[PDB]
Amino acid sequence: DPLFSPLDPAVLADPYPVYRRLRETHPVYWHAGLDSWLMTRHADCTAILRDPGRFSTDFRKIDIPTPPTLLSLQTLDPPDQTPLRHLALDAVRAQDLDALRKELTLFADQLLDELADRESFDFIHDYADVFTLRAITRFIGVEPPETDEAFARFNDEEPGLRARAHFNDLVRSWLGDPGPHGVLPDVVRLLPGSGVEADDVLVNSVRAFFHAGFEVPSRFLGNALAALLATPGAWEQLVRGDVGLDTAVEELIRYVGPVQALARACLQDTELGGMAVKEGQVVTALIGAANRDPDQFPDPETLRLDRKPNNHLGFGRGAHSCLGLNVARIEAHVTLGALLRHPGVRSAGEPVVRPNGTLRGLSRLPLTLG
Ligand code: HEM
Ligand SMILES: [Cl-]
Ligand SMILES: [Cl-]
Ligand SMILES: [Mg+2]
Repeated sequence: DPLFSPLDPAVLADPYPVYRRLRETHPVYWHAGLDSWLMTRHADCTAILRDPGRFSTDFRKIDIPTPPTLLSLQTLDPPDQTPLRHLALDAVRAQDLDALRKELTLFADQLLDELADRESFDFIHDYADVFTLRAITRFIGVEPPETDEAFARFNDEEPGLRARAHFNDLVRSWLGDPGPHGVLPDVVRLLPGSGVEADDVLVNSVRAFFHAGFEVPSRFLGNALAALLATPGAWEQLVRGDVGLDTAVEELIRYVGPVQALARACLQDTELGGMAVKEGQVVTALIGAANRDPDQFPDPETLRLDRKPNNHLGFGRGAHSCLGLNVARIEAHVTLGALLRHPGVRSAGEPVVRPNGTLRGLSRLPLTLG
Protein backbone atom coordinates (compact mmCIF):
# COMPACT_ATOMS: atom_id res chain seq x y z
CA ASP A 1 0.00 0.00 0.00
CA PRO A 2 1.38 3.41 -1.01
CA LEU A 3 -0.11 5.24 2.00
CA PHE A 4 0.02 2.79 4.91
CA SER A 5 1.82 -0.54 5.32
CA PRO A 6 1.44 -1.44 9.03
CA LEU A 7 4.24 -4.03 8.94
CA ASP A 8 6.77 -2.10 6.84
CA PRO A 9 9.95 -2.02 9.01
CA ALA A 10 10.23 1.76 8.56
CA VAL A 11 6.63 2.14 9.74
CA LEU A 12 7.04 -0.08 12.80
CA ALA A 13 10.07 1.97 13.87
CA ASP A 14 7.94 5.13 14.04
CA PRO A 15 4.34 4.73 12.79
CA TYR A 16 3.04 8.07 14.09
CA PRO A 17 4.41 10.35 11.33
CA VAL A 18 2.78 7.89 8.87
CA TYR A 19 -0.43 7.96 10.92
CA ARG A 20 -0.35 11.77 10.89
CA ARG A 21 0.15 12.10 7.15
CA LEU A 22 -2.53 9.51 6.39
CA ARG A 23 -4.90 11.44 8.68
CA GLU A 24 -4.12 14.71 6.89
CA THR A 25 -5.04 13.33 3.45
CA HIS A 26 -7.39 10.34 3.96
CA PRO A 27 -8.77 10.35 7.52
CA VAL A 28 -11.21 7.63 6.36
CA TYR A 29 -9.15 5.39 4.09
CA TRP A 30 -10.04 2.13 2.41
CA HIS A 31 -7.07 -0.25 2.71
CA ALA A 32 -7.39 -3.00 0.11
CA GLY A 33 -4.66 -5.11 1.73
CA LEU A 34 -6.35 -5.20 5.17
CA ASP A 35 -9.74 -5.28 3.40
CA SER A 36 -11.01 -2.67 5.84
CA TRP A 37 -11.66 1.03 6.27
CA LEU A 38 -9.06 2.86 8.35
CA MET A 39 -10.31 5.67 10.62
CA THR A 40 -7.50 7.82 12.07
CA ARG A 41 -9.58 10.63 13.64
CA HIS A 42 -10.73 10.79 17.25
CA ALA A 43 -14.33 11.72 16.40
CA ASP A 44 -14.74 8.86 13.91
CA CYS A 45 -13.16 6.26 16.20
CA THR A 46 -15.34 7.44 19.08
CA ALA A 47 -18.48 7.11 16.95
CA ILE A 48 -17.39 3.65 15.78
CA LEU A 49 -17.03 2.38 19.36
CA ARG A 50 -20.27 3.89 20.75
CA ASP A 51 -22.79 2.30 18.33
CA PRO A 52 -22.91 -1.49 18.74
CA GLY A 53 -26.02 -1.82 16.56
CA ARG A 54 -24.05 -0.14 13.76
CA PHE A 55 -20.47 -1.39 14.35
CA SER A 56 -20.42 -4.79 16.04
CA THR A 57 -17.76 -6.99 17.62
CA ASP A 58 -19.75 -10.10 16.58
CA PHE A 59 -18.49 -10.76 13.06
CA ARG A 60 -21.08 -13.54 12.76
CA LYS A 61 -23.57 -10.79 11.90
CA ILE A 62 -21.74 -10.37 8.58
CA ASP A 63 -21.67 -14.18 8.28
CA ILE A 64 -18.08 -14.85 9.36
CA PRO A 65 -18.14 -17.87 11.77
CA THR A 66 -16.63 -17.53 15.23
CA PRO A 67 -14.28 -20.31 16.40
CA PRO A 68 -15.99 -22.06 19.33
CA THR A 69 -13.09 -21.35 21.70
CA LEU A 70 -13.16 -17.60 20.95
CA LEU A 71 -16.86 -16.85 21.54
CA SER A 72 -16.57 -14.71 24.65
CA LEU A 73 -17.32 -11.36 26.28
CA GLN A 74 -15.02 -9.73 23.71
CA THR A 75 -16.69 -11.20 20.60
CA LEU A 76 -20.30 -10.75 21.75
CA ASP A 77 -22.43 -7.62 21.56
CA PRO A 78 -25.43 -6.56 23.65
CA PRO A 79 -27.73 -8.08 24.69
CA ASP A 80 -25.79 -11.36 24.32
CA GLN A 81 -22.69 -9.83 26.05
CA THR A 82 -24.64 -7.93 28.77
CA PRO A 83 -24.79 -10.64 31.52
CA LEU A 84 -21.08 -11.50 31.08
CA ARG A 85 -20.07 -7.85 30.94
CA HIS A 86 -21.86 -7.11 34.23
CA LEU A 87 -20.59 -10.29 35.89
CA ALA A 88 -17.02 -9.35 35.00
CA LEU A 89 -17.67 -5.74 36.10
CA ASP A 90 -19.09 -6.92 39.43
CA ALA A 91 -16.15 -9.26 40.05
CA VAL A 92 -13.55 -6.60 39.23
CA ARG A 93 -15.12 -3.89 41.37
CA ALA A 94 -15.18 -6.22 44.40
CA GLN A 95 -11.36 -6.34 44.38
CA ASP A 96 -9.27 -4.35 46.88
CA LEU A 97 -7.18 -2.01 44.73
CA ASP A 98 -5.36 -0.45 47.70
CA ALA A 99 -4.11 -3.90 48.72
CA LEU A 100 -2.97 -4.59 45.16
CA ARG A 101 -1.07 -1.28 44.94
CA LYS A 102 0.72 -2.08 48.20
CA GLU A 103 1.87 -5.54 47.14
CA LEU A 104 2.82 -4.42 43.62
CA THR A 105 4.93 -1.64 45.15
CA LEU A 106 6.78 -4.36 47.07
CA PHE A 107 7.23 -6.52 43.97
CA ALA A 108 8.44 -3.66 41.77
CA ASP A 109 11.05 -2.60 44.36
CA GLN A 110 12.25 -6.24 44.72
CA LEU A 111 12.59 -6.67 40.94
CA LEU A 112 14.42 -3.41 40.29
CA ASP A 113 16.65 -3.77 43.36
CA GLU A 114 17.86 -7.08 41.93
CA LEU A 115 18.26 -5.67 38.40
CA ALA A 116 20.12 -2.66 39.81
CA ASP A 117 23.19 -4.91 40.03
CA ARG A 118 23.30 -5.49 36.26
CA GLU A 119 25.19 -3.21 33.90
CA SER A 120 22.48 -3.70 31.26
CA PHE A 121 19.23 -5.65 31.22
CA ASP A 122 16.13 -6.03 29.07
CA PHE A 123 13.27 -4.12 30.70
CA ILE A 124 10.73 -6.17 28.72
CA HIS A 125 11.91 -9.64 29.74
CA ASP A 126 13.17 -8.82 33.24
CA TYR A 127 10.52 -6.35 34.45
CA ALA A 128 7.49 -5.67 32.22
CA ASP A 129 6.66 -9.33 31.63
CA VAL A 130 7.53 -10.43 35.18
CA PHE A 131 5.74 -7.49 36.84
CA THR A 132 2.54 -7.75 34.80
CA LEU A 133 2.34 -11.55 35.06
CA ARG A 134 2.52 -11.29 38.85
CA ALA A 135 -0.12 -8.55 38.81
CA ILE A 136 -2.70 -10.42 36.65
CA THR A 137 -2.20 -13.75 38.53
CA ARG A 138 -2.67 -12.05 41.92
CA PHE A 139 -5.61 -9.98 40.60
CA ILE A 140 -7.40 -13.00 39.17
CA GLY A 141 -6.42 -15.10 42.19
CA VAL A 142 -4.71 -18.04 40.48
CA GLU A 143 -1.24 -19.51 40.66
CA PRO A 144 1.03 -20.11 37.65
CA PRO A 145 1.23 -23.82 36.76
CA GLU A 146 4.59 -25.21 37.83
CA THR A 147 5.09 -26.78 34.39
CA ASP A 148 4.50 -23.41 32.63
CA GLU A 149 5.10 -20.72 35.24
CA ALA A 150 5.24 -17.99 32.56
CA PHE A 151 2.10 -19.16 30.69
CA ALA A 152 4.41 -19.39 27.67
CA ARG A 153 2.27 -21.94 25.84
CA PHE A 154 -0.58 -19.41 25.72
CA ASN A 155 1.35 -16.34 24.53
CA ASP A 156 0.72 -17.30 20.88
CA GLU A 157 -3.89 -24.27 13.77
CA GLU A 158 -3.88 -27.36 15.98
CA PRO A 159 -1.11 -26.15 18.37
CA GLY A 160 -3.14 -22.97 18.77
CA LEU A 161 -6.35 -24.91 19.41
CA ARG A 162 -4.42 -27.19 21.77
CA ALA A 163 -3.06 -24.25 23.76
CA ARG A 164 -6.52 -22.74 24.17
CA ALA A 165 -7.99 -26.13 25.12
CA HIS A 166 -5.24 -26.59 27.72
CA PHE A 167 -5.89 -23.10 29.11
CA ASN A 168 -9.62 -23.81 29.26
CA ASP A 169 -8.89 -26.96 31.28
CA LEU A 170 -6.93 -24.86 33.78
CA VAL A 171 -9.82 -22.38 34.00
CA ARG A 172 -12.37 -25.10 34.75
CA SER A 173 -10.11 -26.46 37.49
CA TRP A 174 -9.82 -22.94 38.94
CA LEU A 175 -13.59 -22.47 38.80
CA GLY A 176 -14.11 -25.84 40.50
CA ASP A 177 -11.66 -25.12 43.35
CA PRO A 178 -11.42 -21.34 43.67
CA GLY A 179 -8.74 -19.72 45.80
CA PRO A 180 -9.34 -17.48 48.80
CA HIS A 181 -9.39 -14.22 46.85
CA GLY A 182 -9.43 -12.60 43.43
CA VAL A 183 -11.64 -11.92 40.44
CA LEU A 184 -12.12 -15.62 39.58
CA PRO A 185 -13.27 -16.67 43.12
CA ASP A 186 -15.71 -13.68 43.05
CA VAL A 187 -16.98 -14.74 39.63
CA VAL A 188 -17.74 -18.15 41.14
CA ARG A 189 -19.60 -16.60 44.07
CA LEU A 190 -21.47 -14.14 41.84
CA LEU A 191 -22.27 -16.61 39.06
CA PRO A 192 -25.52 -17.93 40.63
CA GLY A 193 -28.18 -15.38 39.73
CA SER A 194 -25.94 -13.57 37.24
CA GLY A 195 -27.84 -14.66 34.14
CA VAL A 196 -24.56 -16.22 32.96
CA GLU A 197 -24.22 -19.98 32.43
CA ALA A 198 -20.95 -21.63 33.57
CA ASP A 199 -20.36 -22.72 29.96
CA ASP A 200 -17.69 -22.42 27.27
CA VAL A 201 -18.38 -18.70 26.77
CA LEU A 202 -17.61 -18.02 30.43
CA VAL A 203 -14.43 -20.12 30.30
CA ASN A 204 -13.38 -18.42 27.07
CA SER A 205 -14.06 -15.04 28.69
CA VAL A 206 -11.79 -15.85 31.63
CA ARG A 207 -9.06 -16.72 29.14
CA ALA A 208 -9.62 -13.44 27.28
CA PHE A 209 -9.64 -11.57 30.59
CA PHE A 210 -6.21 -13.01 31.42
CA HIS A 211 -4.76 -12.00 28.05
CA ALA A 212 -6.32 -8.54 28.24
CA GLY A 213 -4.56 -8.14 31.60
CA PHE A 214 -1.17 -9.59 30.59
CA GLU A 215 0.12 -8.78 27.09
CA VAL A 216 -1.55 -5.33 26.83
CA PRO A 217 -0.18 -3.86 30.13
CA SER A 218 3.28 -5.47 29.53
CA ARG A 219 3.46 -3.75 26.13
CA PHE A 220 2.33 -0.43 27.62
CA LEU A 221 4.98 -0.40 30.36
CA GLY A 222 7.70 -0.95 27.77
CA ASN A 223 6.25 1.65 25.41
CA ALA A 224 5.94 4.21 28.20
CA LEU A 225 9.52 3.91 29.43
CA ALA A 226 10.87 3.91 25.86
CA ALA A 227 8.98 7.15 25.16
CA LEU A 228 10.19 8.72 28.41
CA LEU A 229 13.80 7.88 27.54
CA ALA A 230 13.52 8.88 23.86
CA THR A 231 11.91 12.27 24.59
CA PRO A 232 14.60 14.78 25.65
CA GLY A 233 13.95 16.03 29.18
CA ALA A 234 10.90 13.82 29.78
CA TRP A 235 12.58 11.66 32.43
CA GLU A 236 14.27 14.64 34.09
CA GLN A 237 10.86 16.31 34.37
CA LEU A 238 9.67 13.32 36.39
CA VAL A 239 12.84 13.18 38.50
CA ARG A 240 12.51 16.91 39.27
CA GLY A 241 8.88 16.61 40.39
CA ASP A 242 7.75 19.07 37.70
CA VAL A 243 4.74 16.90 36.79
CA GLY A 244 2.45 14.55 38.70
CA LEU A 245 2.43 10.84 37.96
CA ASP A 246 -1.35 10.70 37.52
CA THR A 247 -1.38 13.12 34.58
CA ALA A 248 1.88 11.69 33.23
CA VAL A 249 0.44 8.17 33.09
CA GLU A 250 -2.61 9.40 31.16
CA GLU A 251 -0.38 11.30 28.72
CA LEU A 252 1.77 8.21 28.21
CA ILE A 253 -1.36 6.18 27.42
CA ARG A 254 -2.41 8.75 24.82
CA TYR A 255 1.10 9.08 23.40
CA VAL A 256 2.16 5.43 23.14
CA GLY A 257 -0.74 3.28 24.30
CA PRO A 258 -0.24 -0.22 22.89
CA VAL A 259 -3.65 -0.76 21.26
CA GLN A 260 -3.34 0.50 17.68
CA ALA A 261 -6.46 -0.91 16.02
CA LEU A 262 -9.97 -1.97 17.05
CA ALA A 263 -11.94 -3.70 14.30
CA ARG A 264 -15.73 -3.59 13.95
CA ALA A 265 -18.22 -5.03 11.47
CA CYS A 266 -20.45 -2.46 9.77
CA LEU A 267 -24.13 -3.50 10.10
CA GLN A 268 -25.71 -0.37 8.56
CA ASP A 269 -24.58 1.84 5.63
CA THR A 270 -22.78 4.85 7.18
CA GLU A 271 -21.00 7.91 5.80
CA LEU A 272 -17.74 8.76 7.61
CA GLY A 273 -15.24 11.37 6.49
CA GLY A 274 -17.21 11.60 3.27
CA MET A 275 -16.77 7.87 2.62
CA ALA A 276 -19.65 5.46 2.00
CA VAL A 277 -19.06 2.60 4.43
CA LYS A 278 -21.37 -0.28 3.51
CA GLU A 279 -23.01 -3.02 5.54
CA GLY A 280 -20.83 -6.12 5.54
CA GLN A 281 -17.59 -4.11 5.42
CA VAL A 282 -15.01 -4.03 8.20
CA VAL A 283 -13.95 -0.75 9.80
CA THR A 284 -10.79 -0.38 11.88
CA ALA A 285 -10.58 2.36 14.51
CA LEU A 286 -6.87 3.25 14.61
CA ILE A 287 -7.09 4.55 18.16
CA GLY A 288 -3.31 4.82 18.28
CA ALA A 289 -3.64 7.41 15.53
CA ALA A 290 -6.83 8.97 16.92
CA ASN A 291 -4.98 9.67 20.18
CA ARG A 292 -2.66 11.97 18.19
CA ASP A 293 -5.48 13.70 16.29
CA PRO A 294 -4.83 17.47 16.22
CA ASP A 295 -8.60 18.08 16.19
CA GLN A 296 -8.73 16.63 19.73
CA PHE A 297 -5.26 17.26 21.21
CA PRO A 298 -3.19 20.43 20.72
CA ASP A 299 0.44 19.73 19.85
CA PRO A 300 -0.52 16.04 19.48
CA GLU A 301 2.89 14.74 18.34
CA THR A 302 4.54 16.25 21.44
CA LEU A 303 4.76 14.43 24.78
CA ARG A 304 3.27 16.84 27.35
CA LEU A 305 3.30 15.04 30.70
CA ASP A 306 1.07 17.76 32.23
CA ARG A 307 -1.56 17.64 29.46
CA LYS A 308 -5.06 18.63 30.59
CA PRO A 309 -7.69 17.93 29.37
CA ASN A 310 -6.82 14.50 27.90
CA ASN A 311 -9.83 12.62 26.49
CA HIS A 312 -7.73 9.82 25.05
CA LEU A 313 -9.16 6.56 23.69
CA GLY A 314 -6.44 4.30 25.08
CA PHE A 315 -8.95 2.36 27.20
CA GLY A 316 -11.63 2.15 24.51
CA ARG A 317 -15.19 3.41 24.72
CA GLY A 318 -18.71 2.09 25.03
CA ALA A 319 -19.89 -1.47 25.51
CA HIS A 320 -16.41 -3.06 25.27
CA SER A 321 -14.43 -0.41 27.15
CA CYS A 322 -11.53 -1.67 29.25
CA LEU A 323 -12.51 -3.25 32.60
CA GLY A 324 -8.97 -3.30 34.01
CA LEU A 325 -8.12 0.36 33.43
CA ASN A 326 -7.75 1.11 37.14
CA VAL A 327 -5.45 -1.88 37.53
CA ALA A 328 -3.46 -0.70 34.49
CA ARG A 329 -3.08 2.77 36.01
CA ILE A 330 -1.91 1.34 39.34
CA GLU A 331 0.65 -0.79 37.48
CA ALA A 332 2.03 2.19 35.55
CA HIS A 333 1.97 4.47 38.59
CA VAL A 334 3.81 1.89 40.70
CA THR A 335 6.40 1.20 38.00
CA LEU A 336 7.26 4.87 37.48
CA GLY A 337 7.51 5.58 41.20
CA ALA A 338 9.76 2.54 41.63
CA LEU A 339 12.00 3.56 38.72
CA LEU A 340 12.18 7.11 40.10
CA ARG A 341 13.65 5.61 43.29
CA HIS A 342 16.79 4.86 41.22
CA PRO A 343 19.10 7.76 40.32
CA GLY A 344 20.49 6.67 36.96
CA VAL A 345 17.70 5.31 34.75
CA ARG A 346 19.01 5.48 31.19
CA SER A 347 18.91 3.49 27.97
CA ALA A 348 21.71 1.01 27.32
CA GLY A 349 21.10 0.06 23.70
CA GLU A 350 18.62 0.40 20.90
CA PRO A 351 15.03 -0.74 21.45
CA VAL A 352 13.66 -3.54 19.28
CA VAL A 353 10.05 -3.25 18.12
CA ARG A 354 7.78 -6.27 17.78
CA PRO A 355 6.51 -6.87 14.21
CA ASN A 356 2.92 -6.17 15.24
CA GLY A 357 0.71 -3.45 13.78
CA THR A 358 -2.31 -4.20 16.01
CA LEU A 359 -0.83 -4.33 19.54
CA ARG A 360 2.35 -2.24 19.49
CA GLY A 361 5.14 -3.27 21.84
CA LEU A 362 8.88 -3.77 22.21
CA SER A 363 10.68 -7.09 22.26
CA ARG A 364 13.82 -5.60 23.84
CA LEU A 365 14.40 -2.41 25.85
CA PRO A 366 18.04 -2.37 27.00
CA LEU A 367 18.24 -0.34 30.18
CA THR A 368 20.38 0.36 33.23
CA LEU A 369 19.37 1.87 36.57
CA GLY A 370 22.81 3.16 37.57
C1 HEM B 1 -2.24 -0.29 29.80
C2 HEM B 1 -3.03 -1.34 29.99
C3 HEM B 1 -4.30 -1.55 29.27
C4 HEM B 1 -4.78 -0.97 28.13
C5 HEM B 1 -4.13 0.08 27.27
C6 HEM B 1 -6.04 -1.55 27.87
C7 HEM B 1 -6.81 -1.17 26.76
C8 HEM B 1 -8.01 -1.77 26.45
C9 HEM B 1 -8.84 -1.41 25.37
C10 HEM B 1 -8.58 -0.33 24.36
C11 HEM B 1 -9.92 -2.23 25.39
C12 HEM B 1 -11.08 -2.20 24.42
C13 HEM B 1 -11.05 -3.37 23.45
C14 HEM B 1 -12.17 -3.28 22.44
O1 HEM B 1 -12.94 -2.30 22.40
O2 HEM B 1 -12.34 -4.20 21.63
C15 HEM B 1 -9.76 -3.09 26.49
C16 HEM B 1 -10.68 -4.05 26.81
C17 HEM B 1 -10.52 -4.82 27.94
N1 HEM B 1 -9.57 -4.74 28.88
FE1 HEM B 1 -8.10 -3.57 28.88
N2 HEM B 1 -6.34 -2.44 28.81
C18 HEM B 1 -5.34 -2.50 29.69
C19 HEM B 1 -5.20 -3.28 30.84
C20 HEM B 1 -6.14 -4.22 31.22
C21 HEM B 1 -6.02 -5.07 32.32
C22 HEM B 1 -4.86 -5.10 33.28
C23 HEM B 1 -7.16 -5.86 32.34
C24 HEM B 1 -7.50 -6.91 33.31
C25 HEM B 1 -7.40 -6.71 34.61
C26 HEM B 1 -7.96 -5.47 31.24
C27 HEM B 1 -9.16 -6.02 30.94
C28 HEM B 1 -9.85 -5.69 29.78
C29 HEM B 1 -11.07 -6.40 29.41
C30 HEM B 1 -11.71 -7.53 30.18
C31 HEM B 1 -11.50 -5.85 28.27
C32 HEM B 1 -12.71 -6.25 27.45
C33 HEM B 1 -14.02 -5.57 27.82
C34 HEM B 1 -15.12 -6.10 26.93
O3 HEM B 1 -14.85 -6.61 25.83
O4 HEM B 1 -16.31 -6.04 27.28
N3 HEM B 1 -7.31 -4.47 30.59
N4 HEM B 1 -8.59 -2.79 27.13
CL1 LIG C 1 6.47 -2.90 50.92
CL1 LIG D 1 -24.82 8.19 6.80
MG1 LIG E 1 7.42 11.64 16.84
